[PDB]
Amino acid sequence: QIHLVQSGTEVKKPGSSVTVSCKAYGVNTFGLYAVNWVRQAPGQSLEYIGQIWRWKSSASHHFRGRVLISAVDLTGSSPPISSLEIKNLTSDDTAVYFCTTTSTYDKWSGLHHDGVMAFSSWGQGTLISVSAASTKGPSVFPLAPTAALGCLVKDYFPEPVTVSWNSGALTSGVHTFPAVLQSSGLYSLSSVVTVPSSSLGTQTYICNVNHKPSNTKVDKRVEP
Amino acid sequence: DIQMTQSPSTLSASIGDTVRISCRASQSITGNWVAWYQQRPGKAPRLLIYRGAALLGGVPSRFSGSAAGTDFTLTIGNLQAEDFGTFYCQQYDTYPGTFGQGTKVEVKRTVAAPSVFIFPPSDEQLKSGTASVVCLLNNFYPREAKVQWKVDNALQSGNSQESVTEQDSKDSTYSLSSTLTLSKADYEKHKVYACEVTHQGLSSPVTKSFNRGE
Ligand SMILES: *[C@@H]1O[C@H](CO)[C@@H](O)[C@H](O)[C@H]1NC(C)=O
Repeated sequence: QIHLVQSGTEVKKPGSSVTVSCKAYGVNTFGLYAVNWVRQAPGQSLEYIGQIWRWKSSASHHFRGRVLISAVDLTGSSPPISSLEIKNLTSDDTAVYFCTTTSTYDKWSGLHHDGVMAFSSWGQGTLISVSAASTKGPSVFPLAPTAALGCLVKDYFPEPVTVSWNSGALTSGVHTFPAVLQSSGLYSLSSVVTVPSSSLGTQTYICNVNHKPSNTKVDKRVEP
Repeated sequence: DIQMTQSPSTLSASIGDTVRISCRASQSITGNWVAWYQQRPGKAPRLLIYRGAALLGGVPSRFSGSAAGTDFTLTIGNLQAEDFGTFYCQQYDTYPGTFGQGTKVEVKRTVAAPSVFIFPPSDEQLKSGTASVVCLLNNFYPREAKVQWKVDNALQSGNSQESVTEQDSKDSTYSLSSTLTLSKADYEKHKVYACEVTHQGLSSPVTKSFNRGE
């Protein structure tokens, strides 16, 4: 059974270069499987980058001269590995990069047509986020008041932050929104809850915010 | 390169429905070198069908592929809970392979108007030198919504951002946030802040507002 295991998330400065890795568990030898790399920018569709097929590598027009793709057979300690190097990173390189594998053993299969192919196994993906921002813990602000109330978790880097309410005891009616990227290049998100207006002076509501990359943890009481 | 233009951009369906998603290639593809994938939010795509009509091992047979002229279509019979998400078509006829823009398949539901709320900047934020005004639209369907910001009656452009949740697994509604940001300076200058929302569930555009300092 093929599991493709990619290297972890990276945060990279513009102009820098990065190498992402792919360990192909279940793959015998890249002599029998082609590797195709593909990327997906946020809220975007998918775009082909390049390939290594029969030990021969190559890259699409849009990426030629800027990308090196390699592959090596290994055993024991490690399965076979492919990697993708990208030079001169810019903001429009920020995306999820997927490594992908397709067996080439059977000429008649129909997964492949002279080097151009469908992709039968996918890795989890690795996020490469390209940014000059430095790590920074959030400020947390109350959103005070069926009523609604919440928390604004502002100006942090990088992702993610996690939010629970009342140490996890309040989960019904809670909406925690996807983070947005502001013009400042820092993230912000909010978390809200709807509650009956009656309990507002009787019940206590606190949002528990956790930003692990900055080792920041705050507990904010939200009062009318 | 071959262009694949996919149709429609979104469709709403129920469990048990039959659904059709289509893709027109900018050139003929004699060999039927086309593939379909599914992607669920947060996850890697999965190959479902290749060569136009062939089912990959392990894929339910309620999925099928078809072709006519330059059009290729995926059909989903007896629509199932795990099927909801985004679908992509891909040609691998000619180098380089290319993908359609994608089709979002979401859950059908009766119309539900948003509950609308507006939050002024907190005193703690104002103290730290910034001001964020937040408008919340809670549990509505369908997803299409417009919210406009007005201050001192003036339409606000370029200083706001929106965020939308995924379709809720239990009531199939959406929730949305809109955040208006401005300097502490301008916030303190003007009097009335308003969120104006338009939605199918609303017989008329609803405005929630406040006067600074109430
Ligand atoms: C990027 O590569 C280009 C050619 O693609 C080269 O001219 C330039 O020196 C590189 N930039 C950096 C910062 O290495």
